[PDB]
Amino acid sequence: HMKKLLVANRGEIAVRVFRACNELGLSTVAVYAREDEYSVHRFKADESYLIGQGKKPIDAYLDIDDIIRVALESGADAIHPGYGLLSENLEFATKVRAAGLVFVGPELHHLDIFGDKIKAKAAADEAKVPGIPGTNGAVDIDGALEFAKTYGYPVMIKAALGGGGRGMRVARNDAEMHDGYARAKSEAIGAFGSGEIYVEKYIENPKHIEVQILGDRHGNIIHLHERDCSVQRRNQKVIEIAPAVGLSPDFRNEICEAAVKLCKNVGYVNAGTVEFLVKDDKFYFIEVNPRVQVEHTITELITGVDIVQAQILIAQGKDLHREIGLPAQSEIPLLGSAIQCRITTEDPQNGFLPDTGKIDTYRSPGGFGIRLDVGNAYAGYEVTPYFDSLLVKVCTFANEFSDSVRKMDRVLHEFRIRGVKTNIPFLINVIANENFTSGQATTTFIDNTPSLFNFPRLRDRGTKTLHYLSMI
Amino acid sequence: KFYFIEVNPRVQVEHTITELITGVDIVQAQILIAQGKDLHREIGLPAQSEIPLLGSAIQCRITTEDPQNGFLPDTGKIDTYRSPGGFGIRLDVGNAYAGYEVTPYFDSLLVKVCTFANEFSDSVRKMDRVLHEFRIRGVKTNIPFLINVIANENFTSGQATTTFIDNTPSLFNFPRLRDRGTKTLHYLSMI
Amino acid sequence: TVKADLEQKIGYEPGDHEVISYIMYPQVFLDYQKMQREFGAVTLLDTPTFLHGMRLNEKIEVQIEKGKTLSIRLDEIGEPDLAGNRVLFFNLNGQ
Amino acid sequence: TVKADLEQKIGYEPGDHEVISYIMYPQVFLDYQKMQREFGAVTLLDTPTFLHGMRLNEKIEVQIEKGKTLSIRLDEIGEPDLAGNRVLFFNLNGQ
Ligand SMILES: CC(=O)SCCNC(=O)CCNC(=O)[C@H](O)C(C)(C)COP(=O)(O)OP(=O)(O)OC[C@H]1O[C@@H](n2cnc3c(N)ncnc32)[C@H](O)[C@@H]1OP(=O)(O)O
Ligand SMILES: CC(=O)SCCNC(=O)CCNC(=O)[C@H](O)C(C)(C)COP(=O)(O)OP(=O)(O)OC[C@H]1O[C@@H](n2cnc3c(N)ncnc32)[C@H](O)[C@@H]1OP(=O)(O)O
Ligand SMILES: Nc1ncnc2c1ncn2[C@@H]1O[C@H](COP(=O)(O)OP(=O)(O)O)[C@@H](O)[C@H]1O
Ligand SMILES: [Mg+2]
Repeated sequence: HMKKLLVANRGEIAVRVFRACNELGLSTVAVYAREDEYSVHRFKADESYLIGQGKKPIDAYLDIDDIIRVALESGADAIHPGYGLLSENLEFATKVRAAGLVFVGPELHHLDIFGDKIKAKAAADEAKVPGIPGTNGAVDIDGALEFAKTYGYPVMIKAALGGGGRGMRVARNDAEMHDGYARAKSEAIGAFGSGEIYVEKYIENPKHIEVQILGDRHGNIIHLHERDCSVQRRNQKVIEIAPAVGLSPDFRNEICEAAVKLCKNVGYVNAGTVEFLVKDDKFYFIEVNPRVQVEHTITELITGVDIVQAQILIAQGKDLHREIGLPAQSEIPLLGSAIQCRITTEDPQNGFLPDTGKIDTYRSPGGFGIRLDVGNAYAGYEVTPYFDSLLVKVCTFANEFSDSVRKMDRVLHEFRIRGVKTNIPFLINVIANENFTSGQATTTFIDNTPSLFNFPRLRDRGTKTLHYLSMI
Repeated sequence: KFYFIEVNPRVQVEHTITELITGVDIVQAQILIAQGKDLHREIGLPAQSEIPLLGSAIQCRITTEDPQNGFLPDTGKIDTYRSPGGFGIRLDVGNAYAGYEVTPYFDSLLVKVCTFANEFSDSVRKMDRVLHEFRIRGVKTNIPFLINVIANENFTSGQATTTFIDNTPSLFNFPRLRDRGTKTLHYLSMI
Repeated sequence: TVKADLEQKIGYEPGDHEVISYIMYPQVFLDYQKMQREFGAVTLLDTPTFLHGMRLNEKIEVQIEKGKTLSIRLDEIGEPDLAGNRVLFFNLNGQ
Repeated sequence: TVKADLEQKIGYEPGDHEVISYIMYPQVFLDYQKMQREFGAVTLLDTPTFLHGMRLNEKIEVQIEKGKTLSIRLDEIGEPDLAGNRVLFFNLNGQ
């Protein structure tokens, strides 16, 4: 009944959904902006259409009416939002479902519940999963001071709508509480507008185990396995490892069972993840992303499952354990350990600012246990500042975590991207660290290790020789 | 009734599928054995009864043999190369980059791509997607022949024999491919 | 018989109109089919692009299908070699 | 003090010979280090390639290291654009 799918996204995720649809036998429709006319995902689909004419490309990709019109004109049946652009927008999903098109995502009430941190916190408190001690919701300066007076320091200011180190910052004492609350309210009314704000009890050196959740409308809800995104630089995920090798198996099972029981109580459908803050055998619910993750590839590698393909099959209305054919919860395999590094144009010698320019040299590493999800990183590609800084993400999987570390080191040394400055030496430094290899990395590991910023000089004797030859 | 034929005393071309289904790096184990180490104590391989079997893996070799020319190897420049990626895909490329001049001295192999999945049907679908995603222009490849072999019902069932190829004349019916990029570029350059 | 001859001469089974046009113009239809196999469907280009080709550092968009648009850009025209074959450096679909 | 100044000026720890060369020729050593960071070790090229550069369709082999031999071939020299930057189409290591 569904024979054509549209992807309202760009880059790596669009080609990932294109590959999943071509494996499933569906036709693919792509959307792109004028500044994204040279992107790889435009030419990887059967049909491509220009959206958001006359607008900036970021707002062009958020044009709900233009995407809806393209999906209706092209004859598409389903719409996959991917992640990061419209996969958590309630209005876009509501318009897609009201226009007669299938939305490859959770239902509208799921988006309403998990799109705000206050409502998600209330649902988790109803669900009897151990949350984190915080305030009752939108609190002012005096309400934030009452939390410090009753519970006790340290604390942390967090917005109820921000995401990715944007509306959250640390707080220690009374005056900087006022300064941070004022700056957070200013950033909320500036970037987003009409956003709430709370203050919660801070935890020293936690971990960031995430549990991937799959579920169809027939009532079957399954967790695939856990992850470990604890390697964070200023609350931004850098390296994600799955499964959490630094944790006990029974504790990981408890975390996964808590996540699947929360999703069963809510009644979750399609793909989604639950984040937990782990510190000394105490996990705390912090968020649910109603999305497919960028770091879902390591879960795909360790569980042997296709998350995007199962997502589209669930959106088709198929049964999880009968029509998709997925095994039962107790029979889900945990084979090996997988490590994902996301190579971006953030130059670590320039304060991790994104770099732009032409990519005059690209060479991807193959071999055993290597999986590549390349975005727009081919030779001759002109990097634009409008979009994300990601070039290519690469995942290495092996039976032993040390073998995965060695494979990732070989891949990072085999990668050759020239013309733009990348964070490959930073990834090499984090990989070579002894704290990462054991698996006991916390979210403060990057900011408390100045040894990761000592990058050795590279000769680069080919580019300079060619430059001298051209000059002469 | 199984019958012995011969023993190849080397690492073979198709060791990639064994690497994928067992999770054991064959070349690394070979080098470590040549170092004099132990299989189950220094290399760290598990016991024989505990060796995993992680689904089914399929490997085909993409060569410069043209199926419309009696599978004779083709030579020339490689105008386009676009290696597919994604979940469950492993590529062992040789010399197949863009602008590479194919010489008739060496082997016809360009790229050795493999697909692995829990089910054999999923591996077949992944390999079909990979074969349709591969773009090698300038030289003629056996990709349509591989697509025809993959799409056959005997291969997907898994009961293919040694005489399966020679008794299937329907595998040589290749559809016409209208490369509207290369022809348009050729006409534009000509004018 | 002429339908079978046309099918064995063009490599695929023709329709009624192709057979009729082969009857009316035998050599002209064969030349048209040969240039169709060589240069492709040149009917989709713009008229100045069809006639005068391409300019240096020029971008064109060719609609080959519904939803398919070729982004052709010419970057360099090479010098002719000893064999008389120039090399043109194109940018088809960004690559 | 001059060793620390040279270390912070060039970004790496210098030897005794580098320090004693910087003392006698302050500006000349800094210019040499700037050309070292820009063009690299140009002492490994042969003298005609060092002086006159490269020719059209000319293949050279540069041994930057024992076992490492670069294969450089110049294919085309592009026309200068409005900004004045020519584009040179090289074939380094076959690519
Ligand atoms: C196959 C694998 O597992 S890769 C693991 C890492 N080992 C290698 O890559 C072996 C090749 N070695 C190298 O490329 C360099 O020594 C590296 C790894 C230090 C790269 O760092 P760089 O300083 O930027 O490269 P370097 O200046 O030393 O060499 C210049 C170029 O010569 C090339 N080169 C490298 N080895 C050789 C060789 N034996 N012959 C000719 N060219 C070579 C490299 O590709 C290198 O990159 P480039 O062409 O894009 O410019
Ligand atoms: C992500 C995946 O899984 S891709 C799997 C393969 N399927 C697709 O790529 C869908 C798009 N279709 C195609 O690329 C091809 O037409 C195929 C696969 C049907 C094969 O047909 P071919 O005869 O070999 O090539 P064709 O001339 O018809 O394609 C037109 C050209 O425009 C490109 N193109 C393809 N789709 C689009 C598009 N939506 N917009 C612009 N250009 C496109 C093609 O890459 C091709 O250029 P190429 O010679 O470098 O390959
Ligand atoms: N109370 C806390 N104690 C310590 N670290 C925290 C706390 N709250 C958030 N963080 C850190 O800030 C990041 C914010 O994550 P989260 O709010 O769950 O998602 P998002 O960043 O998308 O809003 C987390 O990765 C976590 O490491
Ligand atoms: Mg989060």
